[PDB]
Amino acid sequence: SLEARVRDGIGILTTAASSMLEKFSYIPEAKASCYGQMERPEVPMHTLHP
Amino acid sequence: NFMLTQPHSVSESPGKTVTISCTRSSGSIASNYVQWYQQRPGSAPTTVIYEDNQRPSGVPDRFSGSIDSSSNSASLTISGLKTEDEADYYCQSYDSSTVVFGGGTKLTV
Amino acid sequence: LQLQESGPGLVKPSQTLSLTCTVSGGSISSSNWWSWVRQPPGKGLEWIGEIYHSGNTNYNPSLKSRVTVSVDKSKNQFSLKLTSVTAADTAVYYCARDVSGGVNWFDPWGQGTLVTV
Amino acid sequence: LNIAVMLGHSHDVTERELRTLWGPEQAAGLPLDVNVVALLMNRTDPKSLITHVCDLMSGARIHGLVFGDDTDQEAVAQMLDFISSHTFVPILGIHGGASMIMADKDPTSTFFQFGASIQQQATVMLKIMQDYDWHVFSLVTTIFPGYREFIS
Amino acid sequence: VNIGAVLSTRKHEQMFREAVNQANKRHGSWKIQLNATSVTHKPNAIQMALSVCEDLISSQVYAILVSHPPTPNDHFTPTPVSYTAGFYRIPVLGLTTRMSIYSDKSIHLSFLRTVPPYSHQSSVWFEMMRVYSWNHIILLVSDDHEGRAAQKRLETLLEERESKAEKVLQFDPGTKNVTALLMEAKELEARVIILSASEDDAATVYRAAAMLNMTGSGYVWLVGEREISGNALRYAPDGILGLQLINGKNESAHISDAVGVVAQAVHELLEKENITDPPRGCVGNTNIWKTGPLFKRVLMSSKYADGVTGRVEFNEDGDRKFANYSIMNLQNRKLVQVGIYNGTHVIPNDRKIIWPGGETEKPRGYQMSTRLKIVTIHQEPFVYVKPTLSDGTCKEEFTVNGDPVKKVICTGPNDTSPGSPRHTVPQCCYGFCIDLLIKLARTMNFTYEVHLVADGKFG
Repeated sequence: SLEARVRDGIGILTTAASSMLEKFSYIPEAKASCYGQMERPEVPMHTLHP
Repeated sequence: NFMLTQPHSVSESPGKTVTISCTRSSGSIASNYVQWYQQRPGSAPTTVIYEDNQRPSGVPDRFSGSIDSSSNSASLTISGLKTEDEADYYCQSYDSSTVVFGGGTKLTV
Repeated sequence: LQLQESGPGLVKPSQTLSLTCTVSGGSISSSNWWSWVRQPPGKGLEWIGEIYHSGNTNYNPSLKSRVTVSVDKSKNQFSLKLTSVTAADTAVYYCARDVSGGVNWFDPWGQGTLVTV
Repeated sequence: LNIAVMLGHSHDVTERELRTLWGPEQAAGLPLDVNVVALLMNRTDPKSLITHVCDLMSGARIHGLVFGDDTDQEAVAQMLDFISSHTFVPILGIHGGASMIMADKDPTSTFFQFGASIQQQATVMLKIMQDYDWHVFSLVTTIFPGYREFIS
Repeated sequence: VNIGAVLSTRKHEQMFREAVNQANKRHGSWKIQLNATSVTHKPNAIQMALSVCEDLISSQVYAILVSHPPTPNDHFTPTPVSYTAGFYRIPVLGLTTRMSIYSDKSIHLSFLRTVPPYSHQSSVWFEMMRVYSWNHIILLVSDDHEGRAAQKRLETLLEERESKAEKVLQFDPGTKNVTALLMEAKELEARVIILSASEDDAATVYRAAAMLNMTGSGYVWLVGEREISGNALRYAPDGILGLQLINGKNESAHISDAVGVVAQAVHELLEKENITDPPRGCVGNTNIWKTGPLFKRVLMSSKYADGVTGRVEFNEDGDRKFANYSIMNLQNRKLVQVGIYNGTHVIPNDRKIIWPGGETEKPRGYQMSTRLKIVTIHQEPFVYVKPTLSDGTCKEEFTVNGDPVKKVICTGPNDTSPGSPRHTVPQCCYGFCIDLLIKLARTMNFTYEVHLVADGKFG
């Protein structure tokens, strides 16, 4: 049921975040706003893709 | 097709440090590197520098080329001015269509 | 590997002028080219064209319909067949070798002539 | 952290407390502090979706999304991927709309689905056929997007 | 109707308006007529999509024309435009976007291109080796989508002749040292390279292979349309047979052809049984078109064989077929045309091709090598194996007739016991099989480099 799927998604996100924090905790903040003037996209490291 | 600018000339006292630069109008000097030719008066021109990094054997190390890659202006260094190097200096490059030369420049010591 | 241009002073107007060049100490049976940089007096330079040792040429697109360049290994010399010479042709013609390699860089040049009309 | 949630107002309509589901923990721990922001969208439209997503991103400074819709359009999945590409926020679909797996994403896109690729369906079919001892067959396929991968 | 478009600059918008005016003058509609609205490229990604959806479907458009700005991004406008235009299944038209990802009509539901994609040029490769007596290739490839697509297309097109490619070496994109792959490809027997990658990777591989004497005599290259442009035309060796396109960065002719095709299609479609109007508003209606797929189906099958860029004929997946490439050689850093491609044929011109090196011949695509590394095992009565002494030889024995036996230096392992790694001591092997090999090598005039196997199993 979707009630379990939402819990599973929140759990996987929380587990990934907690692992990253326990490893090299550098939690980046939000990406300002979707619309703006100009912003060069350059992620510092691979946040949670791998 | 484009054109390289060496306006008319340069002159300085002996022992100074001044050299003309090659400016490219269209495109950028990053792919087709330029060469500098020396033309003594009353004689056929002879090469002085090529690729701005390799030097013909026997030529003094006074000359040294460089590429700015910023405003499309290749530069040269002839520091250690003296009398015997009075000649004409030319800048030549090429592209996918033709090969072109500079205007001309004579140094006075 | 020394180049010498034949035509001493032929400056007849409204005709066909054909300077000829020969090379001593070098054989055209190589992987090089030969160019005919033209030097106007009191101004800059202007490349004309080049001919490979065997089959094909490469002229400047501007004056691409008035110059034909040929070579011959038997007599070991190359020459042009410039037609429709005008009053703007009063320039000394040279004869210079280049090196194929990976660069367009001319080898030791020729002596030059004094063909001005 | 701060994780947002979204729903399509399907037959699973509930309140904020019911949708939150968060208790003292999840299964065994994870003491990192999190919170759930419950939203609701009646109809899915490109302009409305963009506005909602990147106006919510300008508020609580979210760090994820569990967008699950109830409509039927692959363009919803494409829009979600495109939004994720230029925002650097991890998004993962769970139901209905963002649950049809697309062929290939962009090299710098973080958007993970929950369905099954064509390879898994093909291998399940082959396993069933081997199990029931049907070792002879002939597949017929009309021309349709992605039919080259299946035959190969 | 209310056909819109997205262009690059104001002058191109004026050209589009003039073209639509001329098209309407040629044929005038009954009551609805033909309008023309245009916008500009505002680079913000999200802002672009919002603006296009609002300003276009707010005006109830029928088809959108999108062009590629000269910014070296290769993705720009089409990716944001196509998703929004495919939500409602309205058909869009591409002008100068040659990327090979949009040819997969599963992510992009609605997209039509006027110029053939990169992968299609791979077909020309085959024709290049049709009339040249060439049937051995070691083609390189990148690792992005375009390289994999090109390799798959060439492999699936090479099965008609029942031939097979030699090696399919690939390198990771954006690398900095590709000497290993070139070293591996050097020790082979085929002399045709079909390198195809990005510009920076092309320059990197050119510089890496220049130091390996890979640009010598009898090494014919073959290079796509991307690896000779802007930057890679500086480091490339002489003799590469790069390709090109005739009607490339020429927006006027492409716009004229596109508007002609669109007008013909809309005039064909306007007479039908069931017709529905486009939705109004960027927001609101969330229901797809009921006539969109029919519009695409009737647009694809349009043999509008009269224009300014030649016959326009589409294909099954929504591309342009029957293009006209101009084969182009590189002689002394001066590109010159040396051929013509007109469709399933090649017509050589009156110019002599100069191959890498500088020979004027037809370099062969094969080499015999004649090294013949040979594997063998120690059975018992066929191939004896005995350890060698510290003298560079094995021994010197005799027979009943006093004829000395024949021995060879044997490169095998010494790890019979499990766990211990192989020592690769050069032991000695001789016997029946070795003598047969000696006689065979003497007869056929070649050489052997006998060496044992590692595992020691019959296979």
